[PDB]
Amino acid sequence: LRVGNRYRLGRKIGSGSFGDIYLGTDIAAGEEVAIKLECVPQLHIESKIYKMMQGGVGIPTIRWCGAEGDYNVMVMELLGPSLEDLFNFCSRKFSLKTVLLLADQMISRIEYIHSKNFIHRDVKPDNFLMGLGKKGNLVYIIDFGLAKKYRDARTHQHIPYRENTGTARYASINTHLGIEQSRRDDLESLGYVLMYFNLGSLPWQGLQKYERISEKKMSTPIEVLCKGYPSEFATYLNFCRSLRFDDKPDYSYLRQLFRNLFHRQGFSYDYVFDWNMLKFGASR
Repeated sequence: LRVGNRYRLGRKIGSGSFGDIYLGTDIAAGEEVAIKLECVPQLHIESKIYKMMQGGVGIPTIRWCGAEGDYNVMVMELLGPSLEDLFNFCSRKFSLKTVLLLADQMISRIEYIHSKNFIHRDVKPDNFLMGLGKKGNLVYIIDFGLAKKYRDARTHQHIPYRENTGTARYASINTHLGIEQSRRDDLESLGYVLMYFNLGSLPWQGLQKYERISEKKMSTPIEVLCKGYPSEFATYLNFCRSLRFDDKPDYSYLRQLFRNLFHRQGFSYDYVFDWNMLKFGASR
């Protein structure tokens, strides 16, 4: 069984936003790949977005795009485990060093996507994957199925402020209020992801239910949310919430917050994340 006469098809391994994902092998390489399938529609648009993103650091490479049988098909390099997977392996606790190391790269990925005229609109641990081999310390961003253009390609004219979607847990407050998303919202979602990494859980977890999530988010002060953690996180979230709809975020400032924190703590920029330090042994 071959997709596009080159990629042998395998077991189902996941889902994206709206298609199924299967393991595969480029037998002509020989490389392991991920293959997204879609019943004959959104895959082709996402694939155009992926192609626009090619070349950037931490953007997965598209090996092949096309259609076969009853399916639209996209073939991508298969990467490593998501940040959520790794979070679970590390007992749902990341050290501060690991969080800051992740923050640096994640802010960079979001900035690149913005530099290419798009907003991701679904920033969450499952859409960040680690690389393989010599790129094992590289954070990749995936899934452009909900992505949307925020400014005109030629003029750079920002879209107009408007009314009216991804995962509720990490959604920006503007999103809960039915506001059209922009750059600030990707960055805010990132803030929630980082605090999630610090805490093990967010205070609006385990409470229609989107209304309860929205009101819990709105009723939770940032200084309560970030109690017991370096002030940099509260500063980050406040900055993101303070951005105007069409403002260009100061990505460098946000990265420098976390970097200066990183150095004042004495951590070294090697790439030892917590998951490079797990102990193994016999069945316990």
